Amino acid sequence: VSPPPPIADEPLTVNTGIYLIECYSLDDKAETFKVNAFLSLSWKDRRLAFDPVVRVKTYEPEAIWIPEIRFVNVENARDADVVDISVSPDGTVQYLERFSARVLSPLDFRRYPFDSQTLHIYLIVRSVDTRNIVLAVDLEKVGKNDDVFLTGWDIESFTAVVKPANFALEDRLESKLDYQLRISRQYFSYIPNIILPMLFILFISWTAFWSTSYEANVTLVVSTLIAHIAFNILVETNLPKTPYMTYTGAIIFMIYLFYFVAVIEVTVQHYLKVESQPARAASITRASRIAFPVVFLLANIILAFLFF
Amino acid sequence: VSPPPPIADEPLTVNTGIYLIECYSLDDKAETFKVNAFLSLSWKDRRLAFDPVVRVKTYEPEAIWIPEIRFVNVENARDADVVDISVSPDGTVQYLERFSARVLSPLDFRRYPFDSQTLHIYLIVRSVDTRNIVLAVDLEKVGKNDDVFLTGWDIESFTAVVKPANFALEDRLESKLDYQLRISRQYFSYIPNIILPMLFILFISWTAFWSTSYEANVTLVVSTLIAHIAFNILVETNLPKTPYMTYTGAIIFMIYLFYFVAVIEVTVQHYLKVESQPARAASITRASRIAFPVVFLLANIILAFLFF
Amino acid sequence: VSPPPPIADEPLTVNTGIYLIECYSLDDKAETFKVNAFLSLSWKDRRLAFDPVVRVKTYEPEAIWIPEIRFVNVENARDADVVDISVSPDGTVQYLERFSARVLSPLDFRRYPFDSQTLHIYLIVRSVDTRNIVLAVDLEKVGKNDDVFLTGWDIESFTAVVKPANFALEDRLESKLDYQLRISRQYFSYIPNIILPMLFILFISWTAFWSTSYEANVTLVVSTLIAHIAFNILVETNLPKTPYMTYTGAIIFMIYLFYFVAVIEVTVQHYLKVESQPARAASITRASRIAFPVVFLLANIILAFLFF
Amino acid sequence: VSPPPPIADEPLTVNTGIYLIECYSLDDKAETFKVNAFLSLSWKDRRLAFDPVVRVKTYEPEAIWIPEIRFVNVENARDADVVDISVSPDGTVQYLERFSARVLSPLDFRRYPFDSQTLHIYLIVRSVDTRNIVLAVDLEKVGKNDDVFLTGWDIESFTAVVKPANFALEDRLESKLDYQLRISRQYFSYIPNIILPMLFILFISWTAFWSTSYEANVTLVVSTLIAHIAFNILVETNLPKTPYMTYTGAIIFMIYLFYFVAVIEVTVQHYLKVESQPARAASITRASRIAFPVVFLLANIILAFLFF
Amino acid sequence: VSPPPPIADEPLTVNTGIYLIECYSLDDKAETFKVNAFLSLSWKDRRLAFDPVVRVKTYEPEAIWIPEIRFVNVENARDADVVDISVSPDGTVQYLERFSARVLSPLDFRRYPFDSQTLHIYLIVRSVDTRNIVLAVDLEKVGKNDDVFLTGWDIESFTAVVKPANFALEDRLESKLDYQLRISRQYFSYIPNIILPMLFILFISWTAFWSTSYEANVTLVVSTLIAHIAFNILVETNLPKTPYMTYTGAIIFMIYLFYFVAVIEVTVQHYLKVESQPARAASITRASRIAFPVVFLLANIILAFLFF
Repeated sequence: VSPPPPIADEPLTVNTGIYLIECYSLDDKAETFKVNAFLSLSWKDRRLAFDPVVRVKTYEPEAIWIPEIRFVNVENARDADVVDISVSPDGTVQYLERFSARVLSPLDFRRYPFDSQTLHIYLIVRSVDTRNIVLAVDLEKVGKNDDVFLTGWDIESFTAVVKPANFALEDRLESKLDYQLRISRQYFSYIPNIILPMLFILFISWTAFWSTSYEANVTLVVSTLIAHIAFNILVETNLPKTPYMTYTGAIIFMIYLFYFVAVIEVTVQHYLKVESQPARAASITRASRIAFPVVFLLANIILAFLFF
Repeated sequence: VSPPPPIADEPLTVNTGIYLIECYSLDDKAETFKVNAFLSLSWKDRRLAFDPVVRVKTYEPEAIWIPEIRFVNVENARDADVVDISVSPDGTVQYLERFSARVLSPLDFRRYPFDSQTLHIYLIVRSVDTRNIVLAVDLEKVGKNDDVFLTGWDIESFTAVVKPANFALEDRLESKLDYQLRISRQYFSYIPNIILPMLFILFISWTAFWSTSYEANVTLVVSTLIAHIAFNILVETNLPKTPYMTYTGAIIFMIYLFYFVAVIEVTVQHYLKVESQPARAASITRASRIAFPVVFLLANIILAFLFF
Repeated sequence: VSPPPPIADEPLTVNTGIYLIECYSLDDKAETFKVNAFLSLSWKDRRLAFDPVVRVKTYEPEAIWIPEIRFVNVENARDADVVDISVSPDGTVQYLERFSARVLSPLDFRRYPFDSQTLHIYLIVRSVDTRNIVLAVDLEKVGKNDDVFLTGWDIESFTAVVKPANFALEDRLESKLDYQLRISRQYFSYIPNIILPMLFILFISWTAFWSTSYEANVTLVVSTLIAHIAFNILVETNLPKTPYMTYTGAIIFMIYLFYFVAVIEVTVQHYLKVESQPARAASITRASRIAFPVVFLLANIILAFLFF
Repeated sequence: VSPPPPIADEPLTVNTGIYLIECYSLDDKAETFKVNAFLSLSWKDRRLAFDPVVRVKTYEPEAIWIPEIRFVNVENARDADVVDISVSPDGTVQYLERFSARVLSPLDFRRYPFDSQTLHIYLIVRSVDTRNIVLAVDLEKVGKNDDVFLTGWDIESFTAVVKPANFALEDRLESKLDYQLRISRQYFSYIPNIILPMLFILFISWTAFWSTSYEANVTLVVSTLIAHIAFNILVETNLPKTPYMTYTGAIIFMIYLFYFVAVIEVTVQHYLKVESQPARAASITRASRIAFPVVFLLANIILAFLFF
Repeated sequence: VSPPPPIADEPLTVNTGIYLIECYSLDDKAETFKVNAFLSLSWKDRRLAFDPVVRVKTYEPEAIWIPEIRFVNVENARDADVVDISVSPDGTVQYLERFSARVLSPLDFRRYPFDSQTLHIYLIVRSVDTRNIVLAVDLEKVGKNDDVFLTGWDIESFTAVVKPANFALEDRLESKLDYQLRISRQYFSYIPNIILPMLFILFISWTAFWSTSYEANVTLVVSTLIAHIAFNILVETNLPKTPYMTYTGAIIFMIYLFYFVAVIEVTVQHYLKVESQPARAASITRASRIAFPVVFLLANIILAFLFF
């Protein structure tokens, strides 16, 4: 079946939209999120006018020519299924189908608990006799209401824009259509799960500055280092790979450095106290009591400024 | 093959049911549970009357028109197989098939050991010449007897109701059918596996309030913190992702906070006892002995009230 | 192709069997074990008699009607392939095929190291003109010789019985065929891997009853608790989910309780010894030396009686 | 298409071979290794003689009859693709295809770092008019050159032999063909990764025999037990399931037993030294210094003899 | 459809290229990386000349003969889809398709944080009437712009060369085409995540050379060994299998050896200090203070020289 003949006044501007249904899978490490949503198309063509002698008409999927719409960014062609084709008697085709696919949106965990991500879908079509203006979207058919699913994100925006980019070959003048879904993580879940316990263990380490027993100080600091490594093991099963950097990955390095400095300070204090310099050891101890929380706050503020 | 012609008195009300067979897979993190069950349809159509010149008749799956029934919430179209079609001589079609699919029911682990979940299946059909009343269910063909499988849930209810909701496009007046399976976790397995050992380790930590040795107190409290983090590592392999909150996830935070407060109290007691205030240190120690279990019980009751 | 016409004396009793080849995959958590075995069918039909003017005849899989045999309990229809069809000149069809599928047998880890499981396969067929007696098995074509594979089980029995159970719809009088494979775990591998080291760590904890140093006692008991949690982490990667209970899962809880009681006893002994009651502390210590192994043996015997 | 007619002098002896390309996947726990290799067949048939009026001829895969060659041991039928069919003018067919499949070779980790395994492939064919002698292999077309891939094995032998074994039904006289690939692990990688650090931690434990401090001895031995359990956790992610036994799995049990005996010795020494028997305690301590390395060497030699 | 007839002057030299789109999956342990890219072909053939009585022409994928191009190194045949065929009126075919497949490039983690890898793609074609010169590449259609994806690599080179290698059978004179993509890891992410914390824990261990307390020294060194094993557990989830060797895997062994030597030195110092040799113990202690960092630097330089 060939596309309907044009009037040559303008290329066939097919209206398209995608109503999200279930963006269920979020493979952060694989940078692939899997969705099973619905896509709706509406375009003008010659059909049953029924002005003389209705309500709605429905043909078969293999009868009417449907424009070939494909996603640039998928592991494989979308697992789709034609749901409802409406040949409106005023004259148009309304083709609604249900597709499921992996979308291949590269997440960016530069600021992991407080990240704002943008899922991307790129639409392309082929040209047979004339170009296509598929990017014309009514912005009314798109949108998922909500569900409290394993996706703990809050949806901010669903902008859809025409972004003509350079193709792999660029043989034709085809322009892809951009669906950008900007979402924000609900970070409250992570404050008592990844952030607060780490600070608690760090403060347990710091409680070694109010003690004079070198052996108890060593127990506190090194057992706290072990506890922090174990808690990092616990946390990193939740975190993605992140082979570049992270805000919460630099706080962990800061905490490692602070354990190192705490060990150094405890050793220095004990060396001074054994070398018969109790006054200097006490001065260093009190300075550490004041300084370690202060330096930690300063480092956290500096890291927040660097990342945010 | 076209649907049988109607009398125009009422739309074709096809009776449907699903008899659960094996809801074997429960991917909590993926929020997908996989089932391989049977679906039965019964509807009126013209066929062999056999009033003159039986028992049962059976046609081929590709011969009789079967209504297109699809699931709203699946990763892919159900992997089905026609099992038995019965063209009853009194006149009807009884189409029983075996399908297997992922159902995409978002679990809700707000109260993980004591959760009551509701698995959801949505049914939709297409319209060719007249609407359909598929939601008419006899409620007799549905139901799985039981099996002591890896599913440790106790089935409470299997309500099936007609829930006309807004579709993605809502071009037609199609109404989906709701299958809701309300089940409850058997929580007894978790009391001696996730709950009691954590309390045992916490009480081991608290046994540091009956001691005067600061170094032994530090050993108890910090080694117990390490043990609690290791036990949390052990537990979280069983738990799902839960990127929002949890009842058992807030008890863990409470236990972390209690370890922090225990360390603070031990340090305060040692500081007072070294600063030549044994009376105040002993008073704080006895108050802690009384208070820590009491505050833990109060916090647990408050959390239970907040979550239940 | 239609089934061969009957004599109406008796329904077509097709003989069936399955010769196991490789039951390679055992997904205990998923409760699915994957096998790639052979199935053989033998039944009477009209064919080349060759009494006048052999040895064997072979037709094409798409030529002869083969009864539709399906498995009740599979994720998807078996990935089969026709291997050899023998139209014996005396008159019969011998259809041997190689199928691979997941079998969906729910394991039961109530007694994990010493469990005896029963893998189940259910066979069903469709009826076109007359019923079928597929359950008639010669019990001679079934059976795998052996292999020392990743399956560490010892095969006990391969009983095959006719078990007419209620179907999902029960429209026809079809009766399924039961293949039950009863196997037993070789538990010797687990005694030096899951059982003996746990007892060794527990006894290391108990060696704190032969000491008077409270701080060394705390080190022994709490570091042993940490070691036991780490060993439980090591073990549970081997174990399945078991969301209900386990014999080896209740021994772990008993060991947790014994660590708790050991900490309590050590704290009581130190409190008495500090409160100037060395005689009572020594009496409690000696009683603990005698009692802890005795109570552990009694608890283990009680648990064995409860589970076995 | 039917097989070419025979001369009845001998059955059609088709020459076969498989040239390994990428045996990339080695799922030790699943006992399945996945390979994507090439298979070549050569057999005599009537074709273009071209003695009057060449170089080579090529037909279509669906035109020439190719013998049905299947693998006994695969999860599913090989994912193959016809690559090159050469109808040599002297008269023969040379059919080379690229197949990828899981091979289902049960590994045997009785001696894990020093194991020598034998990957197995079984070939079977069907008979239509005459038997087949497929087992006739030239042994020249087989073989992979090499690659330094994730397979850290050194290939020893590629023996291919005719092994007529009892089939599942044995209706015909078909004989399978055996491809056995004997390979050996490069064990050097494991000496500094699984073996040497464990010995280092054990010796750290033994350094408690040169000390008189019971509390420091307890710290050494029990913290070393914790370290050994953590290192076992680290190692076992690399190791397969091994539900039967292992050489490196019995060394771990020996090390657990040695930690138990070390704790027992330390407790005995402290009990004697507290009970006012310093001479006996020192004698036991020196005997332990001499004996523990000696007994460990003896146990390792005994285990090596038992396993090798 | 047959390939277009040749002029016999030269074999059909089809120009080919692949424009990378998403090399998203990098299964280091499996040694398979999955890409969904575009491939473009351009070749001369007889078609619409349109010199008398254009712009572009497009046929159907099943109409024009397209050369059979296959990848030597894939798990399965590429999941491709024809995108755009351009029959240029000057006379040529430009066939652009989108394929997704696993590429089977064996990574080489001899120097894990600082590795430079070379992903390999091998192209082969079949011969029907004449040979092919597919290796003729314009080097202009290839190339991915960039994306900050889960791939943390920096692309260095995209060399494409003709590498005629020995085939599995080498029946024809076919020559494969080599696509080599040389990339380099961005190692900065790993310095504060795998390298610096390990050094921090090692230095914490070394702080035991500035102390005289044997029990505190044991606490430092053995608790630091536990911390290092836990951190190795944390790191190895990121690392691949590496069953041969590694630069970062030999630093870990060096650190294990240094913990062993630190324990030995502490034990020697305590033995000398107890055996009434404080001068020798102090001399060994100071020599260790100087030597351990020096020997560690020397060992690291030696390892870097050996690996780089």
